[PDB]
Amino acid sequence: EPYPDDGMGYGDYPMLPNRSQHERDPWYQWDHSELRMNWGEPIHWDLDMYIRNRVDTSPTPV
Amino acid sequence: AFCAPPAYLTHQQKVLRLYKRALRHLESWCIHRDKYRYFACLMRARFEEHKNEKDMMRATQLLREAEEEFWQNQHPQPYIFPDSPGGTSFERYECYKVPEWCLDYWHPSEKAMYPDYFSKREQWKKLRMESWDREVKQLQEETSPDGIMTEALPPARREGDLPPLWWHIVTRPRERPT
Amino acid sequence: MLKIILPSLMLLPLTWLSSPKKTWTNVTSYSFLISLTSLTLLWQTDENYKNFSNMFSSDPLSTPLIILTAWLLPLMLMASQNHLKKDNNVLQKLYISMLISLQILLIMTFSATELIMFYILFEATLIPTLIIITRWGNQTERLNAGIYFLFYTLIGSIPLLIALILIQNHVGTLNLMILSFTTHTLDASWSNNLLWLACMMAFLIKMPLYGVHLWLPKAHVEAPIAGSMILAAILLKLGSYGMIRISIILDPLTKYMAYPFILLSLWGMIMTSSICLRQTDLKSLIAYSSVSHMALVIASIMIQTPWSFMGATMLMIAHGLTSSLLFCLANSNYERIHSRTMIMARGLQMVFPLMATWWLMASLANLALPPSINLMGELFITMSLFSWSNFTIILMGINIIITGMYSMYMIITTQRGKLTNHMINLQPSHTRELTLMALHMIPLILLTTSPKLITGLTM
Amino acid sequence: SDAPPLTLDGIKDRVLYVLKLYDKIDPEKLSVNSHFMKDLGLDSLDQVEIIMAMEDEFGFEIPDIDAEKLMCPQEIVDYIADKKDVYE
Amino acid sequence: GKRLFVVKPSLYYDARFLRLMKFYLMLTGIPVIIGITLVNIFIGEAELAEIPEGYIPEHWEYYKHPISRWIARNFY
Amino acid sequence: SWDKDVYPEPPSRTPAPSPQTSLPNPITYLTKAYDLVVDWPVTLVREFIERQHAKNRTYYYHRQYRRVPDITECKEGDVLCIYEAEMQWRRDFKVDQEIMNIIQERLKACQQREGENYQQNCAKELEQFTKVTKAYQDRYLDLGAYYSARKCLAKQKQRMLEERKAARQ
Amino acid sequence: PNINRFIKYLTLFLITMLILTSANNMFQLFIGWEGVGIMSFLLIGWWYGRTDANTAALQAILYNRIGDIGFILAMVWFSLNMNSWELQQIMFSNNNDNLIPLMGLLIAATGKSAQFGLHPWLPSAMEGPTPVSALLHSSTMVVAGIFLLVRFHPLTTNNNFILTTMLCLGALTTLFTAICALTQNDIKKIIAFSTSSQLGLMMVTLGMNQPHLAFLHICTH
Amino acid sequence: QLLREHWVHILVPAGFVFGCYLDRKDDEKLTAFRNKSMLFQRELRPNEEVTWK
Amino acid sequence: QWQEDPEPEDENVYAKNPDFHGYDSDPVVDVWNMRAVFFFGFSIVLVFGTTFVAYVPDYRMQEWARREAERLVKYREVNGLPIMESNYFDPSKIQLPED
Amino acid sequence: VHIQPRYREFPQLTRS
Amino acid sequence: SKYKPAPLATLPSTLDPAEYDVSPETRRAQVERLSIRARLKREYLLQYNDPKRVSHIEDPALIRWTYARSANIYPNFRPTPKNSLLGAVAGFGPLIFWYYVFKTDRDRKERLIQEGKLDRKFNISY
Amino acid sequence: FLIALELNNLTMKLSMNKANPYSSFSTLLGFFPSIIHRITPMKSLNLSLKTSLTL
Ligand SMILES: CCCCCCCCCCCCCCCCCC(=O)OC[C@H](COP(=O)([O-])OCC[N+](C)(C)C)OC(=O)CCCCCCCCCCCCCCCCC
Ligand SMILES: CCCCCCCCCCCCCCCCCC(=O)OC[C@H](COP(=O)(O)OCCN)OC(=O)CCCCCCCCCCCCCCCCC
Ligand SMILES: CCCCCCCCCCCCCCCCCC(=O)OC[C@H](COP(=O)(O)OCCN)OC(=O)CCCCCCCCCCCCCCCCC
Ligand SMILES: CCCCCCCCCCCCCCCCCC(=O)OC[C@H](COP(=O)(O)OCCN)OC(=O)CCCCCCCCCCCCCCCCC
Repeated sequence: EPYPDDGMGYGDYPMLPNRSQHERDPWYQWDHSELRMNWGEPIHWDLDMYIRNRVDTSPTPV
Repeated sequence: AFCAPPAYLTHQQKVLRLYKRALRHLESWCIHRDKYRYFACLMRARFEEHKNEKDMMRATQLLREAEEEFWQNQHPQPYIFPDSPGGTSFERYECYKVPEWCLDYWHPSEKAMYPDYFSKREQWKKLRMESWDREVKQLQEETSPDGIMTEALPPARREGDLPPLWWHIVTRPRERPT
Repeated sequence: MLKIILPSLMLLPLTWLSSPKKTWTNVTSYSFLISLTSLTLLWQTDENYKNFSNMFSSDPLSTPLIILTAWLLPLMLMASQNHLKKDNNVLQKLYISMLISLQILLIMTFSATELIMFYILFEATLIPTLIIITRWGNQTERLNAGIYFLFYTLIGSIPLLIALILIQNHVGTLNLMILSFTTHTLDASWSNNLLWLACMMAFLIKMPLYGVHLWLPKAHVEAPIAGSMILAAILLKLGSYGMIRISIILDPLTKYMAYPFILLSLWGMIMTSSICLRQTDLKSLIAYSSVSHMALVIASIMIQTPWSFMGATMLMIAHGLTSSLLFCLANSNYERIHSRTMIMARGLQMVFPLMATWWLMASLANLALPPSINLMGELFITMSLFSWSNFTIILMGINIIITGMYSMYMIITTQRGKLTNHMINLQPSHTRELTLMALHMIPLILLTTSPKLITGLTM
Repeated sequence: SDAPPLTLDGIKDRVLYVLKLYDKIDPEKLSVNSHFMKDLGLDSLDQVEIIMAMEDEFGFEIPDIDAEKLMCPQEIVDYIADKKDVYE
Repeated sequence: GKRLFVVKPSLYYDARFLRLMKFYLMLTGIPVIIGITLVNIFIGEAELAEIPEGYIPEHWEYYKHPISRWIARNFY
Repeated sequence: SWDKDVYPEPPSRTPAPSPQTSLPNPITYLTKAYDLVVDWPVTLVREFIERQHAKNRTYYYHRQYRRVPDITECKEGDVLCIYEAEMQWRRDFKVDQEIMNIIQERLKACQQREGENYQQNCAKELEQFTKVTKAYQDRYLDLGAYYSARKCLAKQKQRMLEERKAARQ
Repeated sequence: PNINRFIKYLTLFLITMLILTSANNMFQLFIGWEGVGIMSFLLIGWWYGRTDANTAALQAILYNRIGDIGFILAMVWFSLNMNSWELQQIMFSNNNDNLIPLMGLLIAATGKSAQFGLHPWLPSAMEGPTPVSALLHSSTMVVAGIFLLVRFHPLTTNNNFILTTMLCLGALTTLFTAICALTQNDIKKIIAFSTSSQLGLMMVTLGMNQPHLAFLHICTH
Repeated sequence: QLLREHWVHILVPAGFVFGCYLDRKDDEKLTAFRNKSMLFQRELRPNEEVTWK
Repeated sequence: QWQEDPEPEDENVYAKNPDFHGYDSDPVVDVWNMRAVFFFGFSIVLVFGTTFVAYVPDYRMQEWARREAERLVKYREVNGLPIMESNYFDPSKIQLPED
Repeated sequence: VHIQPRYREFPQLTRS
Repeated sequence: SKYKPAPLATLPSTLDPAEYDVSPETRRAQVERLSIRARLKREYLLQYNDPKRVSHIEDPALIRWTYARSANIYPNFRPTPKNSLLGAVAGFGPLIFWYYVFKTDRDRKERLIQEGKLDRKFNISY
Repeated sequence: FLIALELNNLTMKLSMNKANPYSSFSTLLGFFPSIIHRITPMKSLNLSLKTSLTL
């Protein structure tokens, strides 16, 4: 699903869901272990915002 | 860790995962061992009471209600083992888990400091040389013509053969490298 | 000044007559001797200015720039030694000649006593940077980047030429000291306002000012390491020196024509620090950090406090050294992994401990660690800006916070964390590049030890 | 000094110790190759309890999918040895 | 016993660079530091004196340190 | 080497020791040991160094500049005497900077010497500092980065004109 | 493998802390301030393969940087109004309106001592090794802002608004940190919030005109 | 043959000597105010003919 | 497809020359260029030049201005003169305009 | 200094 | 007594209702996603465990991400009134805002100096 | 000391109790780390990328 054609330079880049890398399964041997991402899978537009050293979107107890 | 996740979690797997998570949060709340044993026996009794369900849509609804109750009554700080993700010792030694290919870049003097270990290292490298083509052929042969395939890998199918893609698993750094 | 210009000139026949197995050694050693000879301009035992001849002179502001250029030339050869090892001998000697031409023309540019000679040497220095970026750049965007850089700078520099010729016709000689002595006040008319803009916008493009800074990141990315050094460490400071030389004859209307450029500089260093936070290219991130630092230099030069001029001077020298060191570390990583991605190489602290140490000191100099000349420049610029207006401290604080954030984000995502174990083509270290980092970092320590050399004209 | 290293025999002895202490497993029919359902007659909840008992003894977490794969004490011991790098 | 190999990167090149850097720096500076210590122990250390009447001092004679006076006399 | 005419210091008034207790003073014991171990070899080395200095004694002089004509008697455009007056002004500016440093060191020394009585006994140092900073603000303030003898003269002329206009009424 | 590296890092932190403590002028105290902050960053991110450790070090750097902004504001104001960073000229500056530099020093002390608003960098900074936790975050670094306020206490005594907001901020942060400490499970986090609550007690004591009691509590704590 | 092999090593020192020579030529060219500055107007010593060369 | 050389792969330079110093492929030019950089970079520039800069005397007359400041303070304090006059220029030798 | 580890019993406390 | 998700606190994969009322097309979608994931993992594992490899492994996803974040923006940008207004406000409104702030402060300070009400008691290093 | 001793004995007592927002607030750090460390970096980096660089 691409970004809507609002003329912001996105184009055909997919709208990956706004989930950080913290929600990714930490018991899995990801190809990029720090990034918790595999090889060849699409990369979020805000990966540098959603890295584990940065903004977290994880579910909270309350 | 040593097994790849499937396409989806079955209902039985989800029930077991909910049971384990509920008992872990129960021990986080109870702290004391006798109290945890009492309330964990109560939780096991609840699961055994809801065990024998045949309609399975009522079972899915019961699972949804039970995990809703779990999210309402979960510990804000559940107990995490130190080596577990989110723990205290998690990824503590990744700074010491040096990959094995730097010994290829080691100086000949440093190689001469450890002669026997390095000789065993080229023995292992020669074994990898000899096994790579055979395991690539095995991977190409065992690939199904259909688009279905999982992340599982075949074993060695005859004598004198190694499992395909064995190098990164066998030669991984130790969890206590020093 | 001739005793520095002539042997640098004679470096070119040495380059073209040396053996192909001795050219790098001979030129590097003799250019180190050029820097040693250029160190004699610091013999200033009097308040008077070193006027060597009717054409060349040395100054408390011009001297550190000349010494910096003469010091960077052997470092330039060292950084250019590696990526030209598979290259033809004639093209290698041509590249060395281009760097030597940069060094010669920049010494004459900083030592010129005439603004028209300064302008001639200004885009006489523009030409070989174009040639270096366009020929020895790696990606396909080097041609576009050279076009952008050259035409921003030339559309800047043409009204400077018209303003210079008008000033020469109005006064008579355009000599720097004659202008400084018989400076006449301006009538604050529209002609004088447009003349002020004409003589300001060239150096504002070369700085670069915010809004017109777009040539710098692409030129720095698609440039080679020597082009990145020459740009980020000499050419922006050359625009700085141009504004400092030209601002003396622009009283009194600079006190209100300074207004849009100060605001542009403050908001632009905030903007570019934010871009440094959300930047995916290491060379682009260092380039935008350079844009923010030169925006601080704009703010100081335009508020025209003596403390601000000093802070601009020390920030010139400190930012040139630390930006050259940052581009060298980035280029070492680029020659390792053949990529410029910020996030691709992560755990280099493990494989390269000494290079990660150099990374750490370079970033600490970048984020203004005390008692370095970097922080002395930013702190004195802060003091002068707060004297100019008390509400500048908010923008300064936001800039410093995001500066620390992007420097530590650099360190964390390039050195710390788990190692990308798939990069098995990681050679340990070259003594050449480790020497390059050491020769970048030691003069920072020495100038921190003695900061009186780079204080500038005001004090 | 501290933290003595593990051994295959010690891991096997500790796993069989916990399984003997488990009330649903009689110690006379317990072996290292005894299956939890085929000849021990347990179920999935009992298996999860056994995994959590091993987890609480050895002070580290077996992940859920590997834990569901472990099904006899020999596989449990092999997993412990593989995870803690015990080779003798 | 039962000690195991520790996998480490090539520290040989970093150690060699540090050794060469220290060697060249000491090779040039230890004669310099020894000479500085000797000259400040023995000779120079010019003290402030009033200008005698009718005497025109040399430019280096306005400077304090012996090395500064020598450089000013020989090269400036 | 320094003189109390330009670095004034009141004479020290230390009290005589009157130890009421019978315990020995570890400070006095450690001080006597400190002299006997450290101060004697250090002063021996310094005496050897000083007699080597006396063996090779040299002299240097403090340079003095005669007064060139000031910029007020100096024609505009004639850049020779413009230059001479401007460098004389720059020299006097640097001298005034160091005078300010001297007064600031005097004020700091007064504050550290008085300690808790600095609000009363540093009245003379504070008054001298206030007078010299009023004079400095009258002569050199708000000149800008391109401060010069011409700019200083213009500021002084503006201040004199303002004072003359205020003195009419 | 890096026990010598650890020992050298602790020694460098001690040097920077002694510089910060014994410095006479604000530039030298500022050298000590950021040297302590940077060595805190390195010692928190000692286990540099840990993402949580790197994150905690980065946010410790962030809060210390906001404190640095407050310090820079105070330093610049004192340079412009008293021509020096020397504490003697500050003592002579005791007799005017010092609201802006006292606000800057208050912000700096809040950032360094982890009061309310800028608190959680300390319990995040617990991520590093225990001797780092003790020496850095328990005894020496956390009392640096309190120490700065003790240094500038003659200025502090003459401003009643500053004293009231110091007292209120200290009471709020010791209450909040004790509330947080009541239910934590990690023992290091519990005694870290104990450290922050005692720092709030010192901050209350500096809200009163009792700086020497605050320094006595610094040594005691 | 050493002078033939290492003749490239004299070009930069020759340029340095030439630059010093040209600085000396400029210095003796700009002598229109020698011993004529009002700051340094002094009577010539009998053992000298110029204040600076 | 147009004729074009294949993409080269960078080789492990340390494989054939374990004492590689970063300068040139063969060992002799590499080690001599290393020695030339070390001797001309640190030895006779970063130390000799540092000594020369350190022993430049009276740099922009800080020491002379200090001595002159002490002399002027002594003069004006033993003769009771003000330390600094309010006017740099003598008011008698300035001709102000009549209006 | 080194003592025998205990599996589930009370550890042998040294006198010091 | 219900958890409310947020952009910064998302809904859990066990509290969402989408995986309790499952569908065969969602099941086969998960199957095909696992198939693509396994194919990419197999390709990466072959390239990673290849001994004849003498370099790193290039990531086309990372290359695509860098190109999309850097070079594709201006070819794929079209001016709309929304982004025109956004660019105008984000490039000017802070500038006029800080212009008015600094202009008011400097005019007030200049006026206070002109009638002398502002006192610079020891301000000599401006 | 006495209040926390009797509270610890109550935790020793064999009864589960439903958690309250006071203990949730105390255990979850007062919600200041979660709330601030999620909303301020997200707004800062979102403003940076979406406005500054891109726009
Ligand atoms: C990189 C920046 C590019 C844009 C800004 C360019 C500079 C803008 C300010 C200067 C005006 C233009 C250059 C004139 C140079 C000489 C100035 C001067 O001497 O002024 C005093 C003079 C006046 O001289 P005067 O002082 O003798 O006035 C007469 C006074 N009396 C009668 C009392 C004696 O001003 C001019 O002559 C200015 C006329 C300029 C007309 C032509 C302008 C053409 C367009 C210029 C920009 C083109 C590039 C950018 C295009 C857009 C790109 C996106
Ligand atoms: C271990 C080896 C040690 C070798 C000795 C020490 C190193 C070399 C000296 C380093 C000096 C660093 C500082 C340079 C100061 C230059 C001063 C100067 O102005 O020199 C030009 C001067 C012009 O002469 P003139 O103006 O007429 O002065 C006569 C008196 N009125 O003309 C002269 O002064 C004459 C020329 C002599 C000074 C040349 C300085 C340039 C640098 C030379 C580097 C040489 C390195 C040799 C290495 C050999 C290795 C095998
Ligand atoms: C100017 C523009 C530059 C642009 C970039 C240039 C790049 C190329 C640079 C080439 C070399 C140029 C070096 C320039 C910096 C020189 C630093 C220096 O020596 O400064 C002098 C300073 C002495 O201080 P001073 O000048 O008096 O000023 C302070 C008082 N106002 O010295 C010092 O304070 C100390 C000197 C350095 C530190 C000492 C190093 C040697 C230590 C040896 C210790 C040995 C062991 C102990 C021995 C016994 C000690 C008792
Ligand atoms: C009674 C009176 C009461 C008064 C109360 C006053 C309260 C004032 C509060 C002022 C400070 C508020 C903002 C603080 C931001 C802190 C952001 C931060 O570092 O967050 C850390 C977070 C990850 O860390 P965390 O979530 O804690 O832990 C994860 C562990 N797995 O995320 C990260 O690590 C992200 C990495 C950094 C990303 C870039 C951040 C740039 C921030 C630029 C800010 C510019 C403006 C600053 C203004 C300061 C004003 C004081």
